[PDB]
Amino acid sequence: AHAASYLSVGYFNGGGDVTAGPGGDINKLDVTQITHLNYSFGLIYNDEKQETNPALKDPSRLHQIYLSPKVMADLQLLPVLRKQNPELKVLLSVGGWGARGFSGAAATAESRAVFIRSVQQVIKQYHLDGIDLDWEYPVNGAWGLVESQPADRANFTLLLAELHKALDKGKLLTIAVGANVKSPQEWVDVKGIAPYLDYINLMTYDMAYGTQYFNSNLYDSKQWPTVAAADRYSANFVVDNYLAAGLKPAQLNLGIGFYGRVPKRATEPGIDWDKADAAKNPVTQPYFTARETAVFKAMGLDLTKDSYFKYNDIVSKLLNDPQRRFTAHWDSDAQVPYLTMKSAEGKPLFAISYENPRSVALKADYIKSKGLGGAMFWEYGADDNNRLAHQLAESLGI
Ligand SMILES: CC(=O)N[C@@H]1[C@@H](O)[C@H](O)[C@@H](CO)O[C@H]1O
Repeated sequence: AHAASYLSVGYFNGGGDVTAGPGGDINKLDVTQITHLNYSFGLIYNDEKQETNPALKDPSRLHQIYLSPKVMADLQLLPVLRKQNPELKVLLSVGGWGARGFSGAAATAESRAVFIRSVQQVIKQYHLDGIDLDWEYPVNGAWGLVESQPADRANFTLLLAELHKALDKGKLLTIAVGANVKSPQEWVDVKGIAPYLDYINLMTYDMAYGTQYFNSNLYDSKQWPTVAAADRYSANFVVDNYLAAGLKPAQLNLGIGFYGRVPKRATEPGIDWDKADAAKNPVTQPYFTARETAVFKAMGLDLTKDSYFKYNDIVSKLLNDPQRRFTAHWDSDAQVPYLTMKSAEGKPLFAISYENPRSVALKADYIKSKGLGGAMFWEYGADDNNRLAHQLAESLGI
């Protein structure tokens, strides 16, 4: 008798991000194409000894949220964005890759209460519709990138319960969660936290690591297979792993990457840790030479440091490379595009996978058939004239 109604939740890197670099121009976003904007990022004042941002080390503000000058300035624009789209909801996302402070903020009644008061204060001062927590990651700490402890799982749940209690009726509380199968298994009590959250944003991307070629494939590739089992990921695999853990699909948004990654397999040996003497018997080897790495370096991507390539830069620099060095392809099983570059020997070398309008629309179709609540994407500043967001809006009937 009636139609479904899907979210499209766009993260926007306004303040700067560890992996994605300096913040974008908020004025370039077409906010009519999204249901929700997660302005990223608020950071957390913290006492982690390895924190290298001196502002966050201010002990008088421990456990509070820090908003940089750009963040403050960008948030002053919300009245203009809301006139542009009076349906739009705007949240602040706190955290992000490499962001410290969650483990300590979560750790005691007193720390949780300071954090929650700071969340309430920020919501009221900037008139936000809610808060998104992007803790990467409870328990695991992204393998030591931020502080962590096993009490993180239970503490997160408590933080979220207390936060849900404190938040005005009508305000949104959401989180982003990782792709890794240990996230729902071990790091985050997804069933326990489900009742406190309006929706959950699945980071179904950043898969182009270890022995895997694709960054955000929907299903596994067969033409370009991942070799080590522990690296074998797809957006669908991740979704299924969260579903097995007891979440209802309508509470989930499928995260979509408006970017690509050069897989680490191109430049670093791929280790299968289930093998005998794993570090000396890599199961994949690097297929880029100085010739391929120099091309990326010349484009401002230093592959010894980062593999991140914005969609708009994929378009302008790779697809539209004047020297025609990159050839576009479609992986039929993974349901995403990828590029190859020609080796000196004449062989296609897998350079990068990403998302284009076709693949975004296929992920939308998957959202509709799997019965997910919507899409989320990282991140709006990387779109090309708002085309991928527009696609999503069209495909989801936003
Ligand atoms: C190096 C680091 O701090 N973080 C992780 C890595 O350890 C992880 O195993 C991989 C997923 O396969 O994702 C990176 O973004």
